[PDB]
Amino acid sequence: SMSYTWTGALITPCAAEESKLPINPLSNSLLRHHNMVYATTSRSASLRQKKVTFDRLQVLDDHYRDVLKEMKAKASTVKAKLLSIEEACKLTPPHSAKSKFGYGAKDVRNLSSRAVNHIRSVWEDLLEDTETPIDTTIMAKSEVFCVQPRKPARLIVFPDLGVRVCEKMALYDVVSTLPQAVMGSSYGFQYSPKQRVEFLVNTWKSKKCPMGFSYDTRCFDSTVTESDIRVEESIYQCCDLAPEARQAIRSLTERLYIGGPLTNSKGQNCGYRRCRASGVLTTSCGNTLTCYLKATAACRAAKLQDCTMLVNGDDLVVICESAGTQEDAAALRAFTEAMTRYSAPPGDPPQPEYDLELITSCSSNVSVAHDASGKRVYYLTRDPTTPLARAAWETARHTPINSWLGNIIMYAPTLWARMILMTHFFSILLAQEQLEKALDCQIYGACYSIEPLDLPQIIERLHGLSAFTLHSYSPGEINRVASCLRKLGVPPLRTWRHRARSVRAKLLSQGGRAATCGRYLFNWAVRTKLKLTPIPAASQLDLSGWFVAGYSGGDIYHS
Ligand SMILES: Cc1ccc(S(=O)(=O)Nc2cc(Oc3ccccc3)ccc2C(=O)O)cc1
Repeated sequence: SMSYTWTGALITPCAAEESKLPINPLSNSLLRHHNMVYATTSRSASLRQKKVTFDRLQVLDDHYRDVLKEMKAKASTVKAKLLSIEEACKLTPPHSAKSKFGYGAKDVRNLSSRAVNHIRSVWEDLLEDTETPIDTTIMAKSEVFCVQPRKPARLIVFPDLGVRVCEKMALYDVVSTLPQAVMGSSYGFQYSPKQRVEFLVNTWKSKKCPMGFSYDTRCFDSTVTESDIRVEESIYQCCDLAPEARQAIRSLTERLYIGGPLTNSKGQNCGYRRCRASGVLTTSCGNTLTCYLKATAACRAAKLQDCTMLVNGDDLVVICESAGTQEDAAALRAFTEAMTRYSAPPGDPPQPEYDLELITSCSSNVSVAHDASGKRVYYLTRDPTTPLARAAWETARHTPINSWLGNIIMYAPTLWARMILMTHFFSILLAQEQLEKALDCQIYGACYSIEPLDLPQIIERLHGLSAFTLHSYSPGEINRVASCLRKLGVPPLRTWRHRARSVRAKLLSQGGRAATCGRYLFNWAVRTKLKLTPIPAASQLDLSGWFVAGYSGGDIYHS
């Protein structure tokens, strides 16, 4: 059926939308071509709607059913707990959209009488009503990019805060444990960026003659069918669940996940949805399962040999045994046809890759540099354009989420993050005197509050001490960065080194943790290096919960 139906009423903004980069003094030292940086607005909502609206086509076969059964089996071992209203409330971010029933985030987190009473009635209701389509709000997402040689805004659909908390109660544990129990080493969110690289590299080497590819499904969420969503629930239903939760899952499936009415910021009727909503708890888990499910079966239909999957929401990368160039290309083409029948048509057609570094999955790619010792070391990098366009924007305006702090944690090893992000942001903090101030940032969707002064410990635990000494990056990685800095108008190496060296001295003089950030973060800047020994604090970090599951659009905060 139609992924969407439109009444005519427009997708409205809930306040003035900023589309241009504010000519600012701190933004300019970072990037000069400020006219190349823009933020999507509801003004392009009509373009997106036209792209994500279509009639889906789905034909299921034996391979599909076979993989589903296999998945159902591993799911069968799972035992979901069910969170109490309190637990689910602690998971609610402080900046989470308030409810239309008289309360907001704060209240929820504070367990106020009015917050809990309503949330309880919404749950009681989920247990009693198994049919009434739950109302959702559709808004145009505001994201930052760099004009290309512009993207329409993304459309987000989320339910009320009351409903969001009940989802946590009945499905948090499910979406946190089932993917791994079901997909194994294929579930990409269980890995830290260093662990993701390792998995890719080890998998690449386990092949006599490796052949890999990334698969980009054209607007994946709209391709998800009502059938896919019930198949997804049937996987959840294999779990040992409390009666209240099993019913809650049954009700949420029919009343929210499979579809529902759409309302704009103005309380107007926008239309209907019959595909995946981006703003619910099961979106990441559901997408990962569905992509994995169809892909695994697509591989068997196409005769691809010994496939290894790595799934992250709707992002997928496969690595298998080559059967030669012709054969690989035909096999790949047969794969896309199987996927197209399973209702997951490609956006960018897929191309076979015989070199690990040229494979972009999760917007990233594996690459290689060298540690002080001269030894090779693989790390995860990515074109810096978007992270840089966003660093500029987050430097000019106050934003709930600091993508830059995220990008620095996830890409600490990369040449661009060490030379640009760390230098630009550490110098700024010093000036405003806020090196202590904790900042929120997201990792695989989950919200986290992080103290800038802890970056060193964080980086060593996640990437190893090498992230402080990598040098001699690849000629491929160097070009990409260079040609990007030119595009955006970012100062050259010399300028950043000079800036870094000053940021460093200023830090070292302060001593304490600041002295530590200086010593390790900017050791690449000075000639007279400093033996970088293991940071004590790092052996006392619990970064476990950081890499367990995906939560994008799931309204998750990890206090
Ligand atoms: C974090 C970082 C680490 C080492 C260095 S370096 O000055 O020791 N060497 C390099 C300096 C570069 O300068 C740039 C050239 C073009 C675009 C951006 C940077 C590029 C690559 C390397 C290297 O080690 O291979 C600079 C920044």
